[PDB]
Amino acid sequence: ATLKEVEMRLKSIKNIEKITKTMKIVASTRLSKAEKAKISAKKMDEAEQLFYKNAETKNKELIVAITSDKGLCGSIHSQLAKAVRRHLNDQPNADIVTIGDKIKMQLLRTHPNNIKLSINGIGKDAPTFQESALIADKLLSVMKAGTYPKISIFYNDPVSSLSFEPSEKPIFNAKTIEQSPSFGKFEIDTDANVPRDLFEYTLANQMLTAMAQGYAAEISARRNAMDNASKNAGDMINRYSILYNRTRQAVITNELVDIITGASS
Amino acid sequence: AAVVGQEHYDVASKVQETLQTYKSLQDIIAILGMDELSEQDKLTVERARKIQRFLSQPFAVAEVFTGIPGKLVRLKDTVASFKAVLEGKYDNIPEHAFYMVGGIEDVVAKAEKLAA
Amino acid sequence: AAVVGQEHYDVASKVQETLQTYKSLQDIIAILGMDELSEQDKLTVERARKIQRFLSQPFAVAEVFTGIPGKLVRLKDTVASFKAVLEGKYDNIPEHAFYMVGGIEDVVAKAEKLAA
Amino acid sequence: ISYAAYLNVAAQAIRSTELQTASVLNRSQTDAFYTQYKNASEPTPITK
Amino acid sequence: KLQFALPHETLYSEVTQVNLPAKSGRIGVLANHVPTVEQLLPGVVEVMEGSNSKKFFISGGFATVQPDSQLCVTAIEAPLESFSENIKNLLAEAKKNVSSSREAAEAAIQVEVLENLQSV
Amino acid sequence: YVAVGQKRSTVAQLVQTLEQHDAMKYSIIVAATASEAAPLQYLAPFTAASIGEWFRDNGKHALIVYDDLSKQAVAYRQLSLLLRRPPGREAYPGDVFYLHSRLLERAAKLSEKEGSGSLTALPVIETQGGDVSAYIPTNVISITDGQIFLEAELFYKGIRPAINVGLSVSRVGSAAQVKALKQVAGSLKLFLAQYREVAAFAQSDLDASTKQTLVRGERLTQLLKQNQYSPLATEEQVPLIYAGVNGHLDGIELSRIGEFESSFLSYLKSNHNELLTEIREKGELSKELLASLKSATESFVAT
Amino acid sequence: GSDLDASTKQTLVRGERLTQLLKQNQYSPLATEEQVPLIYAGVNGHLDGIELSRIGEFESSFLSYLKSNHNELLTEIREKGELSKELLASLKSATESFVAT
Amino acid sequence: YVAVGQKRSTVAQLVQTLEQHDAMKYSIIVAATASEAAPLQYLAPFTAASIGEWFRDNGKHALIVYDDLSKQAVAYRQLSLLLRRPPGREAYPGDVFYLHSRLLERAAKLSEKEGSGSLTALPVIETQGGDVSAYIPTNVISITDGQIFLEAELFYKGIRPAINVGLSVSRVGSAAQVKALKQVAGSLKLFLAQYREVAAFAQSDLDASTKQTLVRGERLTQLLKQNQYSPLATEEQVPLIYAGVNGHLDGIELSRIGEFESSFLSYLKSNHNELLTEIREKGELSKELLASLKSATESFVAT
Amino acid sequence: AEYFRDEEGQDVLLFIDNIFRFTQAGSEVSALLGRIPSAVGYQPTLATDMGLLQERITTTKKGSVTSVQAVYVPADDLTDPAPATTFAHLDATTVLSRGISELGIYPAVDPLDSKSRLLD
Repeated sequence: ATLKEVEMRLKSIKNIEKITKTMKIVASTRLSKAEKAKISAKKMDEAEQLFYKNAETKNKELIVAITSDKGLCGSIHSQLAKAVRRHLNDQPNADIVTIGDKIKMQLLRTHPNNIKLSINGIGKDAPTFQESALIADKLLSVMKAGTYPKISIFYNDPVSSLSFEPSEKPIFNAKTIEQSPSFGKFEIDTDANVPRDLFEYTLANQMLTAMAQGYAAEISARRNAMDNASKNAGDMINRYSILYNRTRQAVITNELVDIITGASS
Repeated sequence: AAVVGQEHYDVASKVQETLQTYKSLQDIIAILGMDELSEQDKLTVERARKIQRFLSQPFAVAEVFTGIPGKLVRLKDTVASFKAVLEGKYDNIPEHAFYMVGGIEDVVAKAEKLAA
Repeated sequence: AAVVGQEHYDVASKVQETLQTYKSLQDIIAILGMDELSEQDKLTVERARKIQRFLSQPFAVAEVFTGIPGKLVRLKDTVASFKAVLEGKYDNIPEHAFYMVGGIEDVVAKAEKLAA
Repeated sequence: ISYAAYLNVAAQAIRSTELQTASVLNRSQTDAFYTQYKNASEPTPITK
Repeated sequence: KLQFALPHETLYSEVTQVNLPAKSGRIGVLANHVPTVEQLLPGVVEVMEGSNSKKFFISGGFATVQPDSQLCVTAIEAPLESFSENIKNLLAEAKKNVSSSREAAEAAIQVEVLENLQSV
Repeated sequence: YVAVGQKRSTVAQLVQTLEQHDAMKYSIIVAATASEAAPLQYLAPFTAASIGEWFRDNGKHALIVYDDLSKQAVAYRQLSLLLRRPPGREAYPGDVFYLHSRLLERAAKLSEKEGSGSLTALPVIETQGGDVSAYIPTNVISITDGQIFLEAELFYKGIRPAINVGLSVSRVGSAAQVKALKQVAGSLKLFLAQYREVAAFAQSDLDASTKQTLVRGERLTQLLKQNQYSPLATEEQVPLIYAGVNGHLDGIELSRIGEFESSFLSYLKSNHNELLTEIREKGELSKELLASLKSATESFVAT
Repeated sequence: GSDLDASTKQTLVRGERLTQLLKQNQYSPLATEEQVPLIYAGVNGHLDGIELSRIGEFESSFLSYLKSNHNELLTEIREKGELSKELLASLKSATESFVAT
Repeated sequence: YVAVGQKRSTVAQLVQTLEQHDAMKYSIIVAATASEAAPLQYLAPFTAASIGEWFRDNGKHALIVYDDLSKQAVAYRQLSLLLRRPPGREAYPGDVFYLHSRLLERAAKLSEKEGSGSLTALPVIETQGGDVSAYIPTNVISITDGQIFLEAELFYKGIRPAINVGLSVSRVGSAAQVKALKQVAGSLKLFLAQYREVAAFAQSDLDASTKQTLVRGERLTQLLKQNQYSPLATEEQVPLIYAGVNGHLDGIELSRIGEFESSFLSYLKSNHNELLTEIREKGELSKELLASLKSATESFVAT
Repeated sequence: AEYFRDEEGQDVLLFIDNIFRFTQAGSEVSALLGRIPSAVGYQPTLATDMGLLQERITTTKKGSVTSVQAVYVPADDLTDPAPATTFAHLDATTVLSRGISELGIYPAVDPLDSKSRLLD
């Protein structure tokens, strides 16, 4: 009654606890592979960035942002949402390309005008070159990315294994590459299509890395969140346990009193 | 509604509904966090947290015990205060601001105190 | 398996298992959401939702209630018809074309009906 | 079509003798739908 | 030095002579070389560190001698031996495909890969 | 078998089943049917015990299964309340503990002076809804040493017979179980313990270690299913568990586990029922027997 | 839930409107003659489109509109106490007409 | 000190403890140990309160600690049940409210007419299973003025004793306080019920204002802590609270708070025990005393 | 024990089995005596009867009994009156655990779980 309604509710809490435990462990499992990938990806990125640094490439605009289809992976969604909004005060009329549903929903509310391209099916997998390449190819063809001589991408840098700081970086347009001065301290033919190629190649290489950084933060966030969930659920187990014990005793006593009263008569 | 005016009843209805939402989301709030609440709901929750805090009004006989001078707030004033809160007019200020003070005017003034 | 024969028993064991799995998974689907539940699990779930509504079957004395003329199907025929479901020959049939109808033949007819 | 799209096709071609591994195969098969949005408005989630 | 790096590999991320097939034909980079950026065409690659040589079949990329003598080569996926008969059969089908169907360019690239494969 | 408060039809079915397996010729059924009066029901387990004393005293061995003492309790309630004895917890008589304890201690493995005439007993208690907190269960759990805790979920999940071995215990333990079977089922305990812990996993990326446990564990669980009213000999207990221990079953697909079992047994009977009989008669697994058996299990696994 | 079907959210959207439809003002009863249109409107999903907040306003207005124009229809709904194919269509058309308020 | 329902051995240790602190000579002990019979226990608080009243009715100030009234409840329960009066809620008799209330209201600050008698009552309630909604406790709470709930979690978690102040109220307590200990401690209860809130929502974004409150709060909490049988003089308590209120424990890192307390007190006496003597006699802080303390506290903080 | 303590001066140690079954035996005797049962069934004379048993155990001038008791908490409810009354009498609790014994530690005693008031 009380006892049974307590008991089912405590059971619900128990089932939740079990799930949050299971999920948290599996999150840890997923996290190890994710981190491994991110290293290799980041190493590749650094080699290209080495060119861009040495080149000192410098800089409507594009905003690209990434947050997976799936949720319950901390505040990745909303910290990134807040930082997009901050940089949407830096150009109100900028065109937002949302890579994955979760960031799509939040920004779509904040400005629905700016949502121009969006990508579904992101969250399912761990980042891959195939995805990055096609998203890029579509960014070039569909969004005519080069027209906007500022491109900036947002992702979640997994700052520490317990933290994530939403981060952005600037993708270097072919125009930037052209007019960067220490571009001239590297050499290739004028008949080369290298400005238009090199732009494209780092559009994708940076994007894949951005996705990888984000994905690791996502899986990490999910581990953190599910861990904190287990703790919160445990506390609820304890609160309902005391209630259960008290309720159980009270029922025995009250029923007994009735039996006694009857016997007394 | 007839007895105490439709507007009062409407205001009160909305307060009751809001608080009931907050009570409903007590489960979700505990089991998960606050960020795992829907954005629309999260606004409601923030409003409701304000409403709860707004309800604390010092008493003059308890002025000693609380250590805060009492507050007597007019019925017309009360209706005004809740009306505003439901429309989130002054909502953008601390929940400590709403806590232990009188009417909306007092809340507004205490926001300045807290802001310093 | 002696009383109603091995086939009946085995069929019924498969139904029971399918349903028991569905109930066990129901909690997982509730919070986690069906997605990371296996392809195999998805086929089992899909069958279970279908089996759940294949059980449904109007009654003549619930022309008063449902208003649908009754259907009563021979036991031997029912064993066969449920067997078909488990074999998954009708796992292309919509869930609502199992809902509140008789035998497999009827389910097929209602699939055609819904299709139109 | 982009230079890196050419390279992409080449990478996919490169996962074709038979000495292949699942992670390779996974790196060349992915499912996604680019939902070209518009100013609210939104052309369909056309497969990537 | 040399960095031969990829998203999912870091092959040669010291190295003395590297032989590369590039938009500038075929290029060899040996010790100090002029600081360049060249897109590598789809390729058969040999990397030599000392006399020892390792052979890679490479999806093209970009090559950049850095002015610090770091030969950044970045490409999507490589070993030559892993890449390379059944593939020749598949590619034959792909050659047929160009006839029927961007897809023309894709299948054309597949034919280019078939030539590169034939080189292996 | 002490049939307490059972439908006369049910006990007739029992009689029929027993007759079917031709077991009436060592079976004794003390019958207090559902209709039978509460004094008869009260004294029914006591009477049954007395029948047992003759065998026990004669130094022979016997097994008395009290089914179910939960209904003995109700009858005692009926008597006590009608005799206007003061009521007690859960409307059960105050001295119900005393009753149950008197009955339950008469079972005995006598001294070697008395020739150790065993009177093994197996009381059956029916849980109201798994309410082990209930007064009659709590009392009995204390009085008895060992429990078998059957579980409804498992029954539904097709583990028939369903024994939830997480909640089963045997304090008697190593005093029983043949030496051979102890050797080849110590491993079994540890493996199953892990399978229980690793039962939580059922979802994405699952570690190989976890997966090894899951595969092995599922196969073991499948192995321990039994067709009701078909018991299996010790000489067939030993091979089957040995296989599971050696992980030889792990490879065999789940659907074929059942087939594997009977086939393995027949295969063993054809190939070497000498081994099975030797195992049976020695009752201790000799290294030479574990060797021959290991070979045999591998050979069967190959087919 | 970590995923919500569009179909479930169709239900959700319809369902929410239905809940608002059910509500009735305390101490104010309402004629069956004027409950038949409202339920028709809701069940035929006309109100699903109409925004959740203004369902109550819509209810009030809809009745006024039927009182103004389709008072012949209301009389019939009362008079025959059952709805013919034609009456259902008349009513359907009326509702459709008032979807655009 | 009324010891009801307590181990006779333990009470003897307590008595010896009191005689160790040479306190026996200013105190009476009434004892009704666990061994001692339940009707004696029933009459035990009442008799003790009579003894107290003789002092009170001399006009003299007194205090009585009724430890533990929870054991009186069990006693009256036993008595009632053995008198076969109808069992009340939780089996505690229906006249239990009257029992406690008649006892409790016989203590009081009498008027000037009566020679300003006082009998300070401190009734000590043992929450069974820490149930703060239990029938006997709630009944007591309603009778009593203020409660001093103590928290088990904090007790284990490093305060012995650990006086939870969240669930401690004193209905009219603040009017009896020394003006100095109202001034120095002004709003500290509020502040630490802001700390209560702060640590409620700390577990999340923290504003620098919130951090400041948290740093003050946590550190203030450390300052509250004290160890058994180590009391502090009224004079001594005033500066320590002044410091914390005046935020000088932001000035002391959390680890060194304990050092700050002892050192500060030693410092104050050495620096000027004249100030402490003033607070001892004046019992209020003049503007000069407030400044002198501000100056002095700043002086200690530096060293 | 008292012959040992008083009349042989010895300090001795008396083990008791389940004190739950001490309580259980007592509750029954009350019920037989026809007294109205007190909360959670236990005898109305629960406190006093336990009180006599656990106050006849102490250090006298002559000697001292010391008693080790086994507390078989029913339903593992420490809120239950039978445990509660026991815990009032107890001075220390030694909390053997099987988890700890499974760590290979013999003593079986779980050190953190054990709590004493004799450790001061």
